[PDB]
Amino acid sequence: LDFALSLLRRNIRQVQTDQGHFTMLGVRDRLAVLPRHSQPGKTIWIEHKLVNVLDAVELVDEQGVNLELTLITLDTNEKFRDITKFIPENISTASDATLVINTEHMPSMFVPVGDVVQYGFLNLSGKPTHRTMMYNFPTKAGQAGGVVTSVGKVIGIHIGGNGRQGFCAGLKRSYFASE
Amino acid sequence: KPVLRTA
Repeated sequence: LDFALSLLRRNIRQVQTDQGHFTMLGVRDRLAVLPRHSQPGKTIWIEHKLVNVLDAVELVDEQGVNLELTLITLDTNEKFRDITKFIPENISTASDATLVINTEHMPSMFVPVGDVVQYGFLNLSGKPTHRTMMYNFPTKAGQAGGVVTSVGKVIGIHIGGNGRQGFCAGLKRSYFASE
Repeated sequence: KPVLRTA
């Protein structure tokens, strides 16, 4: 649908780190976000272009537990369209969510994941994570960083899956407030 | 080591 397509065009970029291929969401200005396990370095390949990462901060919850979200500042020639207003104030569930994926290997894809329900605790590959949500869809490898959306709202970042189920880190507006 | 932030 319209919102999704626009989001892909204006905000979602194919990326590559030493950990592999990832989908990346640009939020505003030169601020972007990745799944923590992508482990961005001093630099990253964005659309086949070697870009400098200026800042990299990993998000943890009130008790210091991993949220699986890394916020990076980019050395870039342009600014991302500002979508903070499409991100809810509170981590929000959803009904018929589209998972937007875009890596060099899985380009410009819209995956129908169904209902997104509140999960919470998640053992992601041996690393404890909080503030996760879940969808019943056979999610596969290479989809991490994928953007979960529904009716104009950007609500989560795909971080992993167990074969029958997919999991995303929830998105709150507060994660992205100015600098 | 990573720079952290409580959110």
